[PDB]
Formats: sequence, structure tokens, C-alpha cells
Amino acid sequence: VEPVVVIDGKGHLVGRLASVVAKQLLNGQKIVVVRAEELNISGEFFRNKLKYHDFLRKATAFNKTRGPFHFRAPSRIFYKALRGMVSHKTARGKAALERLKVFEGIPPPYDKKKRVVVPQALRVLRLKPGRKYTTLGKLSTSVGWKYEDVVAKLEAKRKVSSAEYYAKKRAFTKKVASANATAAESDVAKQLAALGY
Amino acid sequence: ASLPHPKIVKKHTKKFKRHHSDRYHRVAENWRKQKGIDSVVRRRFRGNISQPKIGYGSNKKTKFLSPSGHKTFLVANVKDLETLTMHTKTYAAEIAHNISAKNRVVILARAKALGIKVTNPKGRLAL
Amino acid sequence: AESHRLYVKGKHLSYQRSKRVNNPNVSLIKIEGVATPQDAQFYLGKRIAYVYRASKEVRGSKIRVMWGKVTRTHGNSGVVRATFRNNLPAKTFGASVRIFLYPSNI
Amino acid sequence: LRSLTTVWAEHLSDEVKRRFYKNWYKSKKKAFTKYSAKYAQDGAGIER
Amino acid sequence: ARYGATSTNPAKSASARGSYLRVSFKNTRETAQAINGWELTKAQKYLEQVLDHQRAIPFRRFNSSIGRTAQGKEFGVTKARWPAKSVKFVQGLLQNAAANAEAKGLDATKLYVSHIQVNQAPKQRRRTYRAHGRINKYESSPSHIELVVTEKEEAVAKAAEKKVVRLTSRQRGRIAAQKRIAA
Amino acid sequence: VAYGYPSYSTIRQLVYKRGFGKINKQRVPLSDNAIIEANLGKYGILSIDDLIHEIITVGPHFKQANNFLWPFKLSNPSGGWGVPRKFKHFIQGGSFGNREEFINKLVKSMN
Amino acid sequence: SAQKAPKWYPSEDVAALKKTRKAARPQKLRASLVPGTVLILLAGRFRGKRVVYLKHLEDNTLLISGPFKVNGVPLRRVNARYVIATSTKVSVEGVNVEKFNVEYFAKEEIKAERVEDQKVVDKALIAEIKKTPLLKQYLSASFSLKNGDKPHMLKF
RNA sequence: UUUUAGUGGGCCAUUUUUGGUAAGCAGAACUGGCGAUGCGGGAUGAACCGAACGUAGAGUUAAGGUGCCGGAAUACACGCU
RNA sequence: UAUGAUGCCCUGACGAGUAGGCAGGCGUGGAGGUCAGUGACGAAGCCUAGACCGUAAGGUCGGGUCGAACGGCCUCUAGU
RNA sequence: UUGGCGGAAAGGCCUUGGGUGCUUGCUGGCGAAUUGCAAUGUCAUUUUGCGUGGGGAUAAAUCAUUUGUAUACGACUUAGA
Repeated sequence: VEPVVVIDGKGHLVGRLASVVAKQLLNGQKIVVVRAEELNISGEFFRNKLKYHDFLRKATAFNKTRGPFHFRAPSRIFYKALRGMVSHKTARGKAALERLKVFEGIPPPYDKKKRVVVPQALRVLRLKPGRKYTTLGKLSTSVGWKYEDVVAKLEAKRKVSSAEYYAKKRAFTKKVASANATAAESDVAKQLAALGY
Repeated sequence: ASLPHPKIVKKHTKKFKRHHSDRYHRVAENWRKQKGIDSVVRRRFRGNISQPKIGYGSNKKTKFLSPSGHKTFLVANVKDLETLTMHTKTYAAEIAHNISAKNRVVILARAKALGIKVTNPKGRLAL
Repeated sequence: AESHRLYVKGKHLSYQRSKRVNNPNVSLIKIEGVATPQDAQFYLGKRIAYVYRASKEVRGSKIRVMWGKVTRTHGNSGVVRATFRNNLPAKTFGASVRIFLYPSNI
Repeated sequence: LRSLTTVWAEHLSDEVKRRFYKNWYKSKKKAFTKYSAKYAQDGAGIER
Repeated sequence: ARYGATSTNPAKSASARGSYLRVSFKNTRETAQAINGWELTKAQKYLEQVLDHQRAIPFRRFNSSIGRTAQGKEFGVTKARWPAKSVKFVQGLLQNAAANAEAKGLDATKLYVSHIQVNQAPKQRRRTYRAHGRINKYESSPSHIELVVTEKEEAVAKAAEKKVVRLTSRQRGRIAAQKRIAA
Repeated sequence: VAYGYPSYSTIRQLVYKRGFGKINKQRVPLSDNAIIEANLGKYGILSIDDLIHEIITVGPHFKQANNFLWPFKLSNPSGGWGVPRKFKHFIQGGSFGNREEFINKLVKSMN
Repeated sequence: SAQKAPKWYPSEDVAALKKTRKAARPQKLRASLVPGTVLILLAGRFRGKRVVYLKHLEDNTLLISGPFKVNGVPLRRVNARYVIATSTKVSVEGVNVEKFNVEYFAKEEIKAERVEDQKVVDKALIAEIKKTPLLKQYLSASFSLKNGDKPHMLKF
């Protein structure tokens, strides 16, 4: 019920996330997916690596340029996997794909804003424990995404820049909790506990 | 005024153009049936032009009526307008296209006396 | 108040369709916050107005409204079939739309 | 590797001043005037 | 003596026609579009330079397989060319229209070409002789030119209709309910 | 076909709601008693309850009373059919065949 | 004669309508509307104004009063179908609402009799409203939905 | 009872069936289609599944489906991989 | 009296279709009758993202251009 | 206004200190009808242009000329107060 929903990608199945993201775009919700490189595909690493190398031999013969383009970055792997769901040739599909922004890591305009998850897509609710999965960063680095180390450096930045934030939040709530301790036993606390709050 | 008539229902209002009348200049727009064997308009595929047939026909009460609830009736001279003296609020006079400017004012002045609606009173007026 | 809203907001979805034919005379409305069909039986008959702006000012306004109403339920997840006086323009798929509380049954 | 800034030196010679014009003879030769004004102070913009 | 579609005042318009000119049609049209809508003096200084190959008429419609060139960079188009014979048969009409302005007493400092069109004349049939004993046509495409020049003028101010409004009783019931707040 | 044993209730509701008489053919509604009387007073039947009695208790005049009714133009069923596929037999989890007492349920969804 | 006159002409006689069988029969009200009920208005200028219900008029409408000293709502008609009935009630006895009728509201500043009847009703109703705590502030408050309000979940 | 048009090149499918290694081959039998036919389904596809068509409205359904494309349960239950 | 009996009205069922058959109408050039029809105060024709009627063939009108003849109806006819 | 932090798309975040406006934390008074039984009953955002007011600055590119490290033609590369 928000204007823009930011979806955390860590621990989400590519297809099961991509389906509900592509349904909400076609209903008109601006979705931005952050940290798409720690996304997950079911089945082990070599399976998905062979699935990618089948797609990576399909260019147009008479000119390799105008064929299928094989995007390597995990943001664009998820983008490919999502515009196969949005009917992207009519005007409604182009309008829907403009409502979506997908990022590798968590960028500056979006790391101060709260990031949601999708429960019918989390791989830790979906896969039966003991099957293998596939970290999408490993897959993209194997197929030519030159940047993963750089991305990791920046996350090794922002977690630190977030961790202090959490400390600088958490202690404050402690104080509020203490005030919420001393607001009990009064008349207004009794009347709110009578009325369910 | 007119008689109480039901609301006029016009099952298919759109003009039935002939198939490929837009694509060719030599094909007129007039409705002529495609009778070929490989046709898709005779063979009535979906998404192709609707053909006129008897279900499209309008209601027997509201047939021939204008929005004004009146059957238009061509009038040339005054003596043939006078056969609408009894039946005024069913028919409506319409002056023919070749009544000249000195007689249109005569027909209008007579129709205003006998109270008949004229569908084209502005025909050939000099301002 | 900071919030002046007397209408349940909702989204517009596609028309009534099969795979390959769509019926423009019936639209589909996704009301926020409704789950079952039984929870959407409350919104039956509540009158829907689509509110959109324009460029030319007519009749002392730039905002034009297409009226209509919920007719019945649709599907298991609380989608709603709604018709209008003149149907929604199929550009407005995924547009917001208003579902008033009048006619109140309560 | 996105470029974030560039810093140019103080007194460019007339050759890199000539690189920026397709027409050196008609031009007022005014490239790097307002930038070379940033040395009127101690260069606090430049040191920034 | 009829003309094309002119939206302009005939009281300040001087025109020249010159029918049946044996030029190319597809070159007179394009020099007539290079001239169109300019001040008459800029055009008359312009079509002098076209014969000098200084500036070039830009071919825009009838332009396929033209050798591109540099001078059409002025007008944004790569395919430009110097149709000299159309330019002579146009600037004859420009000095005729300026003389028609001077006979009408129009101040020549503000004339601009407001309507120029060329179109097709009956063609001139000759014939040529092909391989294996054939004869195919070999025709000119001569051109009715015409132009109307007009003095430009300001004070074209755009006061418009009254636009009476028909708002409802419960709309004026709110509009009148806001003079009772502030105004 | 799907066929079975109709009880009193479904027969009653059909003869009231969809019951149409054949009078020189002319499928004519059974809204009135005296229509049934003027056609079938020769056979003792003089109401619509006499019709339903000569149906469910198959009497001396079942042929003429059953021939007096038009075939029942029934609807589609109200709650679906209950199967994914109709054209297997009812014993195999389909639709057609002798489904005796269950036919009551189905005709009350088709009425 | 550029059109040959037809033989039969349709009659210009209008015909009498058939003796229609539709008796007028009064409104059977829903039971959530009892005289004294605090209501919420969904339309008109007074939308969302919490208001006090009064006598059911005989044009199948609802005479309501604000009271005008609280929120800004006069004696007025409001239709029954445009109204969300809250559960909370006031006592209405002692108030002579039963003067007014359909003839009272007549389309033609304020006629002064309206303001006089307004004060006569509202003094008794303010004397009733002071009896319950926080209700006088409540009726002055406007009603609207918030985020996460599900009016099928909500109760009145 | 008269009279007269158009055909006299056929094809497909289930079961029956001849020749044949077979065949989107050749040839018969009963029936149904396609030709001559639109529709919903089989992504598409003359004949397959449903179902046959005056024009409209509403309701219920068929065959097929209900992650997203696409209307409709990322429903429920037991297992297997 | 005051109107069509090849009319008006009631009831029911039904309505795919090539080749083909039949019926009911629309349109064109000419002939007889008729409207004591229209017409240089402007016929006929032509153009017209102007309007009305018929399910459709088609009809009717408004505007512009134009400059002499032409239309409805009951019938005949075909180089339709 | 005070200072610090943020370049992955910083353009935001926090903070010092006054001043001003409101306060529904609580208790008062007056107005708010006639939009006449509802009709989004218009109170958002974007882009542009015209005006007044104030601060700020006062160039290029193209053709034509010339070159040959380029050249089918454009393009390119040069040079010229």
C-alpha cells in the first residue's frame, strides 16, 4: 500500500520472485529490486551454468549483433526473466517495464528506505531442505560479469554505514521503551488496555 | 410534437462498408457481398467486418422515424402539403432539393399556418 | 484531519476476457484489503467512479468522472466485476479508481 | 570507472588552448579564463 | 488567374505566375521550398549565391540517389544540390513580384513570400530509341510556378470568445460559498 | 443421456416452473388450471396436481399426460456438474448413465 | 409531388395506459436506524460529519439535525441509503421533531423560522449530549478512513 | 404427381480390413465429419475435443484450464522423482 | 362514419451454409398514363473525415461549383 | 544559523542555537445552513510561454578558402585577422 516498494533480493527464487513482481507491475505498483546479485536459482551450480551456456549459443547467424542479446549481470538476468512474463511488445508492457528498476547491490537513493521481502518467493520457505540452490553472483561471475568484487566492496562499505545506524537507532528505542515502561499503571494506560491498545 | 413512441433503438448504426473498399480506390464503399470461395467475410471469421442480415432490422414502431419522432415526407408544392393537414404530428414535411428560393418561403409560410414541422427550413436562404 | 478520504481505493485490472477475446463491457476491479469472495460481498453495489483529469475546461472543471458500479464477484482472491455507464478506456489498466461507501447497507 | 572530477592547471599553453577550438583565428581565445580565475584566492576550490 | 490556398490579405499581396515553364518539376519544387516563407530580400540574395555554388538548395522530397554534400548542413539535410535553371526561372518571378509590389505601392522592405507552389504542366513528348528496335517515351516535366508575396505585419493580438459557462446549482453553491470565506 | 429416479419434489418443481403443455402443437404455458382441464378432462385430470399424480404414480393415463407436456427445456446446472469431464460414465466418475436418486440433486440445479 | 402520398395513415390518437397494478407501499427501514442514532454522512456538503438522527419523514427520507451548535449541520433531509449508522445512540425524547414534514422544506438569507426551530431543537439535544462523556467532542469530529482501514472489517 | 438445376476428381478419423518393410501410400466396409463451417479448446493447424451460428442483455456451462504471460487457487490432501 | 381484408391483430416454433433453386425489393437508358410535378428568383451533373431513412442494394437533404432541362408514382421494355 | 557525515545513481541525512506560527494536553464562547435528498464537486504533480521585479556573463559552430597524415561523395585532418 506504498508508492514504491523496495524488494530485497537476498534469498529469493528468480522465477518465483519474477512472477509476482511482474504481476504487480501490470497492476501498477512501482517496484525496485535491490541486491539482485545474491539472488538464488534452484538446482546446483553446474546445472544452471549449462542452462546459461545453452542460451549463450543462440545468436542470429547472418549477423550476431541483432540476435538474442545475452546480458550477463544478475540485475539483467532477472530483467530478462521478468520481461519474459510481462507481455513486453504492446504499449502496456513497455509502460509496465518502466515501473521496474532492478539494481545490483543497494544504491544510494534506496538504502535509507525500508526493504521488503516476498514470502512466496523466499528460497528458505520454498525449497525442501537438502536440495541445492545457486547463488546468482557466482553464476554471473562465471559467465562474464566483471564487477562482483567491486559490488562486494561497496556492500562491505554500506553494512558498516548501516550498522552504526542500527546502534544509533536501537539505544534510542530503549529510551522509548523505558518511557513506555513508566507510562503504565496510569489512568490512561488502564483505559487503553480496556480498549485494546 | 409527436406521439408517445418508445425509445428508438438502432441495432447496428455503423455504415456497412464493403470489404477492401479502403484498400482500393476502384472498389466503392457500397455494400456488395463477397461471394468468393477463399473469402473470410462471407466465411465470417472473427475480427472481420460484420455483414448485414435480417436480425439487424429495426423495430416496427420506430421504423422510418427521425429522432424527432416523425416520418419525413418530401413536399414540392403547397397543394401536396395540404394532405398533411389532418396528419401533422406523425409526418414531417421536407422541401425537395430543387424548390427554388421564391417558393421555399411560400411553403414555409403555409406550413407555419397549418403547423407542420419542416426538417429543412434553412434551405437556400439569403441573409 | 490530514486524511479526507471517504472511499475505498482500488485498482483497475483488465477487462473480462478469455485467453484471446476480451469483453469491454465488464471491467475488473482489485479493491485493496479484500481477500475472499465473502469479504467482497460487502462491496456489492457500491458505486465506482473513475476520476481523471483533462486539458480543456468544460462546465467549470478540468476533472471528468466516469461512473459505474460493482455488479458481482470474480475469482477466489476477491477480484470484482464492475460495469460503467460508458466503459473504461483500456488505457487505464492499473489505474486507481474509487469505490464509495454509498449506497450504504450498514 | 566513472570520472568524478578533473583539475586543470593554471597557465595552459596556446596549443591545448588551440585544441578546444575548431576555428582558432576567429575565436576570442577565451577558453580557461573563468576557470583560471580560481587561482585568485589560495586555490581553496582547487584544493577542495 | 486563380491561385492556391492563401490565407493572407490580398490588399497587401503582389503575385507572379509564369505558367508552362520548361524546367524540371522536381527541381523547381525544391527551389520553391528553399525560398518559401522568407523575406524577399534574403531570398534574392540567396538565389544569387546558389549559382555561385556558395549555398545549396536542399532536396527533401524528390531526393533519392542524389549525391550528398556539405552545404546542406545549413538546413540539416545531407542531400543538397544546385539546380541553376530552376533558380533562374524562379528569380525571374521574384523580380516580377517585386515589380508588382512597387506598382501596388507596397513598401518593399517588409515583403515576404507567403505562398509559392509549382505543379505539373502537360509534358513535352519526344522519343528515344532502344535496343532491339524499340521506342520508349522521353518527356520533359514542365512546371506551373506561382508565387504571392505579402508585407509582414504585427498587431495580431489574440483576444478570443466570451465562453459563457453553464455550471450547476450545486457548483455555484460552492463557488458562492468561498466569497463567504475570504473572497 | 443422464437418467435417474425423480422424487416427488423435483417433479413438482419441474411441472410448476418449466411445465409447458402441447395444445395443437403450440407450446403453451401451464399457468392456468382450466387449460389442463379443457385438454385433459376427458382423462380425469383437471388440475396440475392431477398431472403430477399421474406422473409419479404412473397411472392409467401416463402416455397421454406425459405426451401433453412439452419436453422440459432445462437450464445448465447451477453448481457446475461436479466432474472435470462429463463424457465418462457416472460410475467412472463422469456424468452419463443411471445415477438414480442423485438425479434429484442434478435436476434441482438445472431447474 | 416528389413523393407519392401513402394510403393508410397512422392514427394521431394517443391511447390510455393500462390500469397498472403497483400500489404505493411504505418503506421497510433497516433496523440499524433508530431515532437517536449517531450517523455518518457519505455525501452532500456535510460529508463525513457525524450527525444525530431524528424523525423518519414521509418522503422516505431522514430528517437529521447536527446539532448546528456543534458541527455546522442544520435540520436537513438526508436519504437513508447514503448514511453509515454508527452504533452509539442518544436519547431523543423531549424533542418536538414531530412538527416538521415534507411541506416544511420548500424550494422557492435564511427564513428565520428555520433558525428558530434549529435553536428549539438543539437546546434540548445539547442538554442530552452533555450527559455522556466525550460525545460533544466526537460529534464535532469529521469521519474519514485511514490507511489500512478495511470497511468490511470495520464495525459500526 | 410433375418438372428442373448443380454434381458424376473426393479427403479425413475411431473400430473392421486387403496389398505392402512401410508410408501424410494404395484399396474396400459401417458410421461421423471436412468439403459447404463460423465459434470456445488443441500455441498455431480444412476434418481432433466441445459446440453448430438472426441481432443484443443477463445468468449457467461445455471441452480446456487457474505462477506470470491470460481470464481463474503460487488451493487443499497423500506419495514419488 | 374514417383508411388499406394481397390488411390489422393474437399464439407458437425456428433461423449457419459453397454449387444450385425459388421469392421480395433496390438501381439504369427508353415508351404509355399521371402528379394541371420541379426548373434559368436556376434543372441535370460534379465535389463534400455535414445531417436524416432503410438490415442492405439505395434513397433524401444542407453547402460549394455550374449551366440547361428533369423527377416521383401505375404500367411496358431492354444493347440494364 | 552551527558543525559533521554521504559520491555505487553523493543532491540527502543528522545536528547547535535563537526567532516566528500552531497546538485537540485540559476547560470555555461565537461562527460554520440555501451545495437546498447525492452527483470527484475541482485544494496534486509535470512541462512551457509571456510579463514585471532583482543578482550574473558578455561565445561559438557551419559554409566559402587552404592542407593530405584522410578521401567515391559526405566525413576526416589541418592552416588562416
